[PDB]
Amino acid sequence: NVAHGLAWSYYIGYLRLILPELQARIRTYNQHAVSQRLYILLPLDCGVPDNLSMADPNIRFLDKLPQQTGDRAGIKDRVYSNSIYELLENGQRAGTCVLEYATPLQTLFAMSQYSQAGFSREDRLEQAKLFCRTLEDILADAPESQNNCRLIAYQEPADDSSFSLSQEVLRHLRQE
Amino acid sequence: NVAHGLAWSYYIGYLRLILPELQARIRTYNQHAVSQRLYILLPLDCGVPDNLSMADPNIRFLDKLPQQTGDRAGIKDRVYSNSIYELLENGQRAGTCVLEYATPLQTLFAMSQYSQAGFSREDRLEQAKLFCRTLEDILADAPESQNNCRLIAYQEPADDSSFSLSQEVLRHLRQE
Ligand SMILES: Nc1ncnc2c1ncn2[C@@H]1CO[C@@H]2COP(=O)(O)O[C@H]3[C@@H](F)[C@H](n4cnc5c(N)ncnc54)O[C@@H]3COP(=O)(O)O[C@@H]12
Repeated sequence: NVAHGLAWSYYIGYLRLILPELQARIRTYNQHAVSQRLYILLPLDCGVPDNLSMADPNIRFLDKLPQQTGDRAGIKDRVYSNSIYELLENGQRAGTCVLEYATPLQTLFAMSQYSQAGFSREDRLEQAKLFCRTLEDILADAPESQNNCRLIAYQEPADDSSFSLSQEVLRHLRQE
Repeated sequence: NVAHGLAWSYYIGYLRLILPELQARIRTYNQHAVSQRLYILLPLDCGVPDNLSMADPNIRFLDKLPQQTGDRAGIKDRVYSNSIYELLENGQRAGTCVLEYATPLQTLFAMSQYSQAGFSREDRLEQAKLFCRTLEDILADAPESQNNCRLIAYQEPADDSSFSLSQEVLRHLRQE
């Protein structure tokens, strides 16, 4: 259950800090049509690209929100930055949102390939699921998240078939 | 053993990324007398101040290294920033170094106060120790760390006595 600690790390060290300030940052970008939620991609195979635009071409980087800074554990002005993306469908802009992967999923992946970490390659999916499950239970009950955060969890068919990440996101964008 | 996953998170998500670039950033500050190692504070009571200068007055913030940026998990130009500190002894500058706490120690602290986290307040010290131990074993064997990183682990007397954080750091600064 290494996923449990990472989910709490993700909430304590990131989400509870940035989400309360997030609407304010989005408002500052819109004035001076981005959606009001942070959308978090949670691929359960724990493949996390660093370049989101390479994962789907229909996902197109737009801009950065205004940075958030804070003094953190001895680091003056530690920077929390977030990227705005446009989602294309048949060459049309179907939506705009703050979009990112959940980074700790890379930690699950890396631990699985490092011998000293003692993490089996086979357990990625299970830990990924536990991570998503733990994170969900945290955010459900979390004050910091009020209708400002959306988890997108998905398992790719993995060469069984075609998959659209942009359609996956657009679904949640539309369900609201 | 939640500490185990955090130590690997700390290495995978931070240290292995920033340490290879660290000498280059310090060289860029010195030209254009900061020590060549990143010094990581590891208080075992898991108290981590956000303002290091408030933990000891003899620790005095100086400046920031040049930022490091990279595309990370869908975030364009995620910023890794580090602070330079001066260490005073009897009103003299005794040293200058890149200094910070290890943030995950705050996650151990926060988990311990959150009911849903299932982490006893009593286990902080043990998890802190396991974190330091795991991190040590990782960095010992880690390519990314070649004489660029130093762990400072300490247990305060906790009202038994006087403690000097700045002297604690100066000791390691001098042992080299
Ligand atoms: N620049 C930094 N300076 C000082 N410390 C740093 C810095 N970067 C990471 N660290 C910590 C040291 O390694 C630990 C694990 O790193 P992680 O990326 O794998 O998971 C993180 C990550 F997912 C997420 N997160 C936190 N901040 C951001 C962010 N700005 N942008 C997007 N995501 C973020 O929250 C998690 C935990 O956050 P931390 O508690 O701070 O511990 C970190």
